[PDB]
Amino acid sequence: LTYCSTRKGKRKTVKSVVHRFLRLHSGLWLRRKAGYKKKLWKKSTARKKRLREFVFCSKTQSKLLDKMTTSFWKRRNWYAGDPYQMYHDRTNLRV
Amino acid sequence: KFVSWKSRTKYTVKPVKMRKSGGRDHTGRIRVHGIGGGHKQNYRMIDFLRFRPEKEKAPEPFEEKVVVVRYDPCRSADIALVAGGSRKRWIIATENMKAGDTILNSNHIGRMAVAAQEGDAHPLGALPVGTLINNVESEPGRGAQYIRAAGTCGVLLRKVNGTAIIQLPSKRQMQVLESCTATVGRVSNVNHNQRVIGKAGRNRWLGKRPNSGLWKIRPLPPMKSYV
Amino acid sequence: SPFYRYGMSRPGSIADKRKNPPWSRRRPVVVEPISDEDWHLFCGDMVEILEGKDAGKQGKVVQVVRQRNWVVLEGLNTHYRYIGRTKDHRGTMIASEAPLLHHQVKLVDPVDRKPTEIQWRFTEAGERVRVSTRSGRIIPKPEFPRADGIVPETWTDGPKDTSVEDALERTYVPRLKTLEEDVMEAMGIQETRRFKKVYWY
Amino acid sequence: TVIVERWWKVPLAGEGRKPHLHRRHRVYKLVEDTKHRPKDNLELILTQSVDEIGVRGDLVSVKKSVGRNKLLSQGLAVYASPENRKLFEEEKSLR
Amino acid sequence: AWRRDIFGRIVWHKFKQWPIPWYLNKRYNRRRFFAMPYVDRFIRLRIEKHARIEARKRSLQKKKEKILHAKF
Amino acid sequence: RARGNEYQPSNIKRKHKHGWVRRLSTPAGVQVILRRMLKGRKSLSH
Amino acid sequence: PLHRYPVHLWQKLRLRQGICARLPAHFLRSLEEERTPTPVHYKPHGTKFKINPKNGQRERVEDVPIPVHYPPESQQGLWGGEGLILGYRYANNDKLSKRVKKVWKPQLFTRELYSEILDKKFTVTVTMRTLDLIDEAYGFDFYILKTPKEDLGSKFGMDLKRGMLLRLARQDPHLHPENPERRAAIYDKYRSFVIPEAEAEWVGLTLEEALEKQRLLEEKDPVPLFKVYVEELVQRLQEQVL
Amino acid sequence: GADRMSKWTSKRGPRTFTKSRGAKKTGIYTSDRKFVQIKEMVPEFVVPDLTGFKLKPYVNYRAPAGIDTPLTAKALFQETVAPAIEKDFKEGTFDANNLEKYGFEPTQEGKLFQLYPKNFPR
RNA sequence: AACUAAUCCUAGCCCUAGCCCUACACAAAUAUAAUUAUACUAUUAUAUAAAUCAAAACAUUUAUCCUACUAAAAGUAUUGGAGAAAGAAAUUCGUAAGGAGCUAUAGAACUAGUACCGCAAGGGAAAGAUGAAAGACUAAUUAAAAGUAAGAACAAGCAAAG
RNA sequence: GAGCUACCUAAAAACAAUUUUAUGAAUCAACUCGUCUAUGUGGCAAAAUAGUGAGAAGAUUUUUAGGUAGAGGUGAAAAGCCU
RNA sequence: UCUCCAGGCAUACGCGUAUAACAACUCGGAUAACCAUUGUUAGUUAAUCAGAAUAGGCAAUAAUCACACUAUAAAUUA
RNA sequence: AAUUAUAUAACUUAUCUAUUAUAUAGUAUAAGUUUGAAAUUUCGGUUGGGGUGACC
Ligand SMILES: [Mg+2]
Ligand SMILES: [Mg+2]
Ligand SMILES: [Mg+2]
Ligand SMILES: [Mg+2]
Ligand SMILES: [Mg+2]
Ligand SMILES: [Mg+2]
Ligand SMILES: [Mg+2]
Ligand SMILES: [Mg+2]
Ligand SMILES: [Mg+2]
Ligand SMILES: [Mg+2]
Ligand SMILES: [Mg+2]
Ligand SMILES: [Mg+2]
Ligand SMILES: [Mg+2]
Ligand SMILES: [Mg+2]
Ligand SMILES: [Mg+2]
Ligand SMILES: [Mg+2]
Ligand SMILES: [Mg+2]
Ligand SMILES: [Mg+2]
Ligand SMILES: [Mg+2]
Ligand SMILES: [Mg+2]
Ligand SMILES: [Mg+2]
Ligand SMILES: [Mg+2]
Repeated sequence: LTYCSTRKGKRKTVKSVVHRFLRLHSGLWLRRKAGYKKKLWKKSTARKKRLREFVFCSKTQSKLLDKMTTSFWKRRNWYAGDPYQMYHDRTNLRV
Repeated sequence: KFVSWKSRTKYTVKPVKMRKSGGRDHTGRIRVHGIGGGHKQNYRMIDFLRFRPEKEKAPEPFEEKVVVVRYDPCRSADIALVAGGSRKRWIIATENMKAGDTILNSNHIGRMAVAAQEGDAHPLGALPVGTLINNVESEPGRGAQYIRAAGTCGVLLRKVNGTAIIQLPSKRQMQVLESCTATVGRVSNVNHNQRVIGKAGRNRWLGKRPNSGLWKIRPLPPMKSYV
Repeated sequence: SPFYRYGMSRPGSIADKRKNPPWSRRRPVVVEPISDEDWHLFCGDMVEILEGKDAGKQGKVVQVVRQRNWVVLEGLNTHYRYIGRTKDHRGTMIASEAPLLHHQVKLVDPVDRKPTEIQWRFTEAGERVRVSTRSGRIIPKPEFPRADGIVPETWTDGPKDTSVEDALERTYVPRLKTLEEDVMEAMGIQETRRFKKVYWY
Repeated sequence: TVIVERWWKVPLAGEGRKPHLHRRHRVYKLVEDTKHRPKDNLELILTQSVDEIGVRGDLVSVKKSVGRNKLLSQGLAVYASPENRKLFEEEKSLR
Repeated sequence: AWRRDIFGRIVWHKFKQWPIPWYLNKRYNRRRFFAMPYVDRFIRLRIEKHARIEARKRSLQKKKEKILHAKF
Repeated sequence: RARGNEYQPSNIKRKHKHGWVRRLSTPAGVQVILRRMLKGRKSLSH
Repeated sequence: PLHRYPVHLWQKLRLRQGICARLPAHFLRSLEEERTPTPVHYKPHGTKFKINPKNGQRERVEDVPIPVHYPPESQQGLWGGEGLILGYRYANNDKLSKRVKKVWKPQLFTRELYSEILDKKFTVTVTMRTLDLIDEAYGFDFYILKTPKEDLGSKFGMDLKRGMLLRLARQDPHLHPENPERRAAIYDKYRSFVIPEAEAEWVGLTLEEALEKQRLLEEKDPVPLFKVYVEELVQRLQEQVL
Repeated sequence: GADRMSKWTSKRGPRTFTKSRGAKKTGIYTSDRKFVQIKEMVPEFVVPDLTGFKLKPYVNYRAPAGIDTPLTAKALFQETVAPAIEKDFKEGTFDANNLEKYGFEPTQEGKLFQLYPKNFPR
């Protein structure tokens, strides 16, 4: 990671995270399942269904991704007609 | 700082002092190995253009008188001082040249064959097929460059139209115009190949440093399991 | 040299070359710089000691070390020492004067002897003269014997000394001729040859 | 001439600035070599009558090598500039 | 004349007497009154070196007057 | 053999190898002098 | 410490002090101005905007000229802006192969060219591009006169321009002598490029050549102060007499 | 181990190395190594007659020194040239061409002692 | 009851601010084996910075190095063995002599590019201390370091502890 | 950086006596080299001393000035030498 | 004066005042005497020793006591 | 060994000249191919230690 850049003196985002994961404003991260486009002919129908899903990340994985990206990727984005509009907040969470 | 010693513009019969190279070039680096030291030598300016008419004289056959046949440190053959008119010039000596002999230098291209006497310079057209010749020039006026070593004689195999074929000492056939001038006979010191050096010091007298003590068909793919 | 310290002994004397050797690196003395115009004390001027052992006693200046802002008064600020001490003999006791800084003394009005501060101002002729700050008055420049010991009035020239009138005789006649040409004409030298061309470069 | 193209993108520098180049911007590839382009013909107005081309004043299209080497150097033809066109056109009309 | 030497400095050159013109003398033509471009860096280094000395010199005088004013 | 006496003095050799005229012969040698002048050396060359 | 001015401004400050200041104002403008040569070794972008294919959005584009090395041998000929491209290539045209030093060289020919204004034939080292430029300019004389210094890029070419401009400026009767009619035609053909005599003299001069010219013009031996004082005395005496 | 700091003189180096101590040449070396001294090249000391000379090395301390007024071209011109030109101008016998009449020299060439470039020693 | 020693304060230096410069100083000598008064033998930079290093190896690649106004747009668009990393622009904003620095192993290497080392390129030190006055005889101050002296030792031992 | 060392270029030097012959012959000095043993091992010496030895008119040895330079030079190859 | 040892004198190269006298007795010589050390003053003398005009024309025949004598590695501005 | 290789050498197509009836010559350059003087980089693991094997 670049912690202090030569030109701007800031941290830098790792653009490998930006191209693989989606961050919900609450703090969660979504990802795909590795291998979901590979050798589908020899995979069982149940296995393929599991692969197609969007899945959450663990606490430590989320902690790592937060370190690898900057604040701009953590802001609240007001997109019209967003399909993740309802998933940016947690409800009935006591914990 | 290497300035070549070959800086004399004008011909003279006085021996000229030579500076040795050592196998190195003007850069100062060895370009040929095995040359170094030896005896000090003087260069006698040889003249290989046999038919050179004297200054302010007509271009026709002339004759010259052999003063002495001498040893030359700078070549295998031996040299003969020849005088004619008011001019003295060093030349290469044939096998049988002696002092007091007379040798002709002919420009005339004999329409018929001219009897060949060793030591005389005649155009190849004049000479008959088969005559042993030496000091052959590639092109008329160039000067002799081939068959200039000791006892080395080439044959004149053929003459057709304006050109002739010469068998060089290496058995390599060369072709030249019949106008080119070739001396008749062998080149003298025929026994040079019989000389024996005897001791390692003798080569170090001739400027020959000792040899260094340091002591390819790629197979085609189809034939690599048999190498 | 930046480290040469000025002392009571004259520069270049045997004592000075021992007090200030080439290898000495003593700490600089801090001197309040005083302009050549501002400085107003001169040899032979009577001054009064404002403070010290002899405060209130008027004296005559006899030496000035301007680099140290020192004025030395004859017979005042005196301590005692032995001069000419030898192994066999003690020497002679004498009173030796010590330097006094300018701010520890003041000049004295001639007619009324008091420590009058003075100010520099020009005159009708234009010559710069000291004037008393109070009781405005001309304090004349005193006359002091020459340091080398030469008194011009008593001086009588011996051999090898040009006489006055001869030194003041005017013989120069302005003309557009160099010293070289004048001497040759006067001495009658003749030269008709001329130098060949020279390419200066 | 030889025309080259950089392998690496050069960031924009702005209106009144010059881009700072790096060692990687010195790597080039060959877009085109003008030597191998199809060669256009040269148009000249003759000032004389020369065999196999035409009479004085005509307009012809000839290989550049022929035009420079012989016609223009020898004075047989003149450059078919608009000014030259007008002069020779007037002569033909009067003729 | 004012001339620039091979080290890039400007120096007054005092002429000498010769019996032949300058374009014919071969000992004079070996002397060079120009500097090649590889001297440009050294020209800047002299200016910067001199600027440092003068800046130090000004700074010291300012400090010395502070000592005087405190003392007097 | 005993080493340490690799220096066999010769004024002709010395002035030819490291002298003023030698240093000025090539541009690299001129820059040798320029460095030493900038450093302040009392001896620019032999 | 710091320099007062940035190092890039030093050349401008040098032109503005000393004998450089006394140089002609018009000559300094040529020295001061910097103009990019017409593109030769790269294709310029036709527009100032393009549509990025990957993301399908409009993005600005700029032209960055290739660095080209001009050997001093080129200054003795007429290369039409061409030079040496000193660069690197990727072996096999894949960036995952080794990076290899590459030099692209112009094809140089020797050609003889005739100048009407000078009435002389020169033998010049030339590129096929240079010949094309002359053809587009409808004459060798037009090529030199039309092409600017940056495009011309040759000290030999610039000297030709000064001679041609000086020839036209003075209407020198040294051209095709004994034929005023033939001469008149040549001067008339190139009348568009006529400029004042004073300006034409300083065309194509380098800074060093210009400085020597200026030093020669103002070089003068001192006035013997005998004359100077004599002038003053006479003026004072004459004024008193008045 | 050679000494880089001491001056290079003819005492140092081999016999072949020789160089002068600053004495001016007085002759020429011809071929076959013959030295030919030239009489004109040898300086001549022009000494005046000091008999009856009133000036001695030192001066009276009683003699007043004078105010320094270093000579200037104006002062030289006024003392020497002004009297003639002024009188001549009143007489009207004046022109720019005849400045030589008052002592002006257009050129220094041909003079034994030239003021520039100087061709004589002190 | 003292030897070796110790104490010391300013020589200068450091970072900024400000500022284009016009310091390039007698005679003579000097590019010849420099510093040698005159002929001989004439005189002239450089084609792309590389590698280390980072990528936990290395082989495309690796900020600054290889400068073009500040703050923001923005570590965003983009670029990349799409890895390590790299990274804009449109656009907007912008009127101005000092020290919570050093004080002789510190601060400049500097008392000096000297001494000295090296054939050469090159490397490169150490140190000073009276007082107002030395035309007052060059002072004082300190059980104070290790080391010694004054004053060798006296069965038995991590040398002390009870 | 080739004042050491490797090789080279140019200009110079040295070799008595004795026997063979007519010599990279013999005995053996000067000179060159460094076989074997002892001493020495911060030594006299960062390779020496004392003895004993090999060559000693030659591919000998020595002197002076010049040349070849590190991606290189030189090498009767020891991966030797290039302060 | 005696006892004993057996590379010395010049020049080249190099070094650069170590030269000589006096006065000193700290430092230097691995100790003393005395000085090679410190300070002061002096010194090395050259027409023979040593160093530092132009343009053309032309050269066959070593050295070694140079005769005899052979030879081979073929060998000095007039 | 992998990756390269306007070191030299060769050919081929252009480019530029000469000629010629289309044609054979050459060539201050570009693009290929062949040759390889060189250049850069590397030396997986487990196995009293070394052959081979093997194994991951
Ligand atoms: Mg072998
Ligand atoms: Mg912007
Ligand atoms: Mg050594
Ligand atoms: Mg030696
Ligand atoms: Mg790495
Ligand atoms: Mg790399
Ligand atoms: Mg310090
Ligand atoms: Mg220090
Ligand atoms: Mg103690
Ligand atoms: Mg006990
Ligand atoms: Mg040598
Ligand atoms: Mg013998
Ligand atoms: Mg023998
Ligand atoms: Mg023996
Ligand atoms: Mg034997
Ligand atoms: Mg050997
Ligand atoms: Mg071996
Ligand atoms: Mg070594
Ligand atoms: Mg003595
Ligand atoms: Mg004594
Ligand atoms: Mg002494
Ligand atoms: Mg002599």
